[PDB]
Amino acid sequence: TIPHLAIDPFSLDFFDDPYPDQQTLRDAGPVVYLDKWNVYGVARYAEVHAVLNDPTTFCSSRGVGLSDFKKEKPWRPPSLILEADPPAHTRPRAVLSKVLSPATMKTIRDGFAAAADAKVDELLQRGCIDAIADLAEAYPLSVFPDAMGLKQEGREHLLPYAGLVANAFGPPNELRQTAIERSAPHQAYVNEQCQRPNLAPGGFGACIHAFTDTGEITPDEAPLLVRSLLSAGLDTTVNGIGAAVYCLARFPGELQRLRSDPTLARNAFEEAVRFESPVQTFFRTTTREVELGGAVIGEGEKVLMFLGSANRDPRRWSDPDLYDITRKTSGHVGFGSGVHMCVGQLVARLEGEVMLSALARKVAAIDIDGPVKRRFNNTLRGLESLPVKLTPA
Ligand code: HEM
Ligand SMILES: CC(C)(C)c1ccc(C(=O)O)cc1
Ligand SMILES: [Cl-]
Repeated sequence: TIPHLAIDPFSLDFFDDPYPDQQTLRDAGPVVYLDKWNVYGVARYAEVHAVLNDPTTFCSSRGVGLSDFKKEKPWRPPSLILEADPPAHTRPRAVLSKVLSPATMKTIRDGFAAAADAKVDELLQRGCIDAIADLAEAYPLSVFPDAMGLKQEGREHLLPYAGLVANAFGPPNELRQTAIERSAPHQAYVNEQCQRPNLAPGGFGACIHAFTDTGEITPDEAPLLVRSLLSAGLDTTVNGIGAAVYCLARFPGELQRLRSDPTLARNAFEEAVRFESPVQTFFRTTTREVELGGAVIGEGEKVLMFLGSANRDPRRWSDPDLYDITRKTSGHVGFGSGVHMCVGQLVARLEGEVMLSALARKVAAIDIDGPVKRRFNNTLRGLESLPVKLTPA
């Protein structure tokens, strides 16, 4: 009844161009079986949204990667938030929510905005820059580690550790094996910065440790909640801002619209998150036998959700393959959906908005003037290099 497919969603050819295979996955049926990894797959918006919003059936505590924590050891201690289910997930969630609160965004918005304007000004003095290393990487590296309260030394470990985490979600292919192989120094740095003495006052990390007396989390839970922000707080933002520049570079009509109205900067970033989906895929594990789209899925089965495919499903989106900065983007699953929907999305959207705002006000043109290089990762979509020439406004 369920179609079986040999498509490997974690192969280099798939990363290089996932969109044809994703239509094949969507049109084959609401639920597919991927013989390559012995998992169920859902690529349409409706089923992906349903799975995300049924955490009791499709749990996260047995792992959101291919590996079933009931069968294998996790490569690192489980995240108290990403790899946890209600009720154990609830209170660590509320703490990270209050740490990354609207009140916290108001305190850091000016500094994030000025750093974005200063970076775009610095890049316009060079002209021909690499939009990944000199922009998508440089700007979040200039605001987020300081906002965490991180020390200067060892920041070179932050992006490698994040790429390691995203790769460890994948199957045991060479990407995952090699990442875990080179992991030990990145782990040691990250875990050490999670301790309370190493987090400067006022920052996100010190605020997490300060939330350990309210009855929501204990002091021994604080280091791993800090680890969550050090795992997730940089890499997806880099790929997201890199996606927006990429989109604005390929669609000059939208850049001209964004210049004419800079208030579109926030939705311009949101549409880039839908269009490129920095987080392509995630797993769930069935806790019971369940019926999903006419398919009966037994207990203990891994279910792979194609978030990026769900954000391009024509059953849900009009002209899904077009970058439209005025699109009604509400409902896209680039940040997830339901109880696990990104708790740090206010930080990502703030960085993305103030960056596109700076580009909208200071840049006249963004032209690709060099070979574009893709970054391959088991979970994330993003570029390794984006050579652009920036024309000042
Ligand atoms: C463009 C930027 C980002 C994207 C596309 C993104 C994507 C996602 C997605 C899809 C999820 C859902 C995972 C799931 O359902 O299993 C998630 C959760 C999460 N994100 Fe983000 N994220 C971004 C930025 C951030 C930032 C800036 C932070 C922290 C400062 C962060 C921290 C987290 C955490 C802790 C979770 C787990 C929440 C939970 O399990 O309840 N993310 N993210
Ligand atoms: C941004 C993604 C979804 C990849 C993420 C979220 C949370 C964690 C964690 O460590 O809790 C790690 C990664
Ligand atoms: Cl680790």
